[PDB]
Amino acid sequence: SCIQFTRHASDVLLNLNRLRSRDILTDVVIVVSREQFRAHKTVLMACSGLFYSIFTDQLKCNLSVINLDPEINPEGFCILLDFMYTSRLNLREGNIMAVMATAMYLQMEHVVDTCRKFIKASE
Amino acid sequence: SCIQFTRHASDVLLNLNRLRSRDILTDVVIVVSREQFRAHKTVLMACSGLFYSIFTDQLKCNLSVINLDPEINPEGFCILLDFMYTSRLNLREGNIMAVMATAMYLQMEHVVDTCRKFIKASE
Amino acid sequence: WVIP
Amino acid sequence: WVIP
Ligand SMILES: CSc1ncc(Cl)c(Nc2ccc3c(c2)CC(=O)N3)n1
Ligand SMILES: CSc1ncc(Cl)c(Nc2ccc3c(c2)CC(=O)N3)n1
Ligand SMILES: [Cl-]
Ligand SMILES: [Cl-]
Ligand SMILES: [Cl-]
Ligand SMILES: [Cl-]
Repeated sequence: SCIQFTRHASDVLLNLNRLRSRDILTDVVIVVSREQFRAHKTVLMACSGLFYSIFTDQLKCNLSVINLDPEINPEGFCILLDFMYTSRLNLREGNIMAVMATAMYLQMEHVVDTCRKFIKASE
Repeated sequence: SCIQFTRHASDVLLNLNRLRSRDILTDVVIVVSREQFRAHKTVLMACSGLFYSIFTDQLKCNLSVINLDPEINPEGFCILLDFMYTSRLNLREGNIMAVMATAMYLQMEHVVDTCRKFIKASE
Repeated sequence: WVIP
Repeated sequence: WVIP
């Protein structure tokens, strides 16, 4: 018999992004080919199968720094981190391959799906 | 020129609630008249003007335990904590006064608004 | 607010 | 996915 507030989840995510932009309560640095990205472990876990596995590990959950595979493109990661905090994906002809490869590695199934569909349309 | 994934914010919140239910990466205990509630500081801040003010304070941001005012009803708090993590509010004739008082104290403006409207309809 |  |  609950009532539901339609905009609540969007408002929560908008506020989490405001905390990220002001570097408030960020508890991890993600290192991608020397580029550094500050974020909230819980948001990373909520969006990515890879971060979910990393931060549920009894040793890695306590790490303040995570180094990604050197094949990961920092721009691809940046676009995906922005998507995690906003639901918006800046998908362009010039970045689609790097974004799809990064989403496959991060295990972000819905992003992988739209990249596959956009690539299939261009062939 | 971004594309947007409609269900992303809801999926993030659903995953944050799964982390809460399994007590994963919770970093604060909220004490309400001896009852204890574990939660994520970032989610509390994203939903409440009161928690936003508390955890942006340079001393309180480091506290692992927060004690609420003794007038706060634990059931009212529990209903609001569930709403924070799900967008669903269990508003009933028997709890509406405690829920509204708790939402006013927590500074959750949309919850206060619906409580005022439901109370006005019953008079 | 809606009936979910 | 939609055009926001
Ligand atoms: C599976 S239970 C669960 N519970 C809590 C969290 Cl934080 C979580 N995250 C997560 C797991 C897998 C995947 C994603 C997020 C996005 C994706 O495409 N795959 N999962
Ligand atoms: C105002 S900027 C901002 N930036 C980040 C966060 Cl985490 C935040 N939360 C917050 C502040 C006030 C209120 C709420 C959340 C819910 C409500 O009714 N009032 N606000
Ligand atoms: Cl470390
Ligand atoms: Cl995704
Ligand atoms: Cl403490
Ligand atoms: Cl609210």
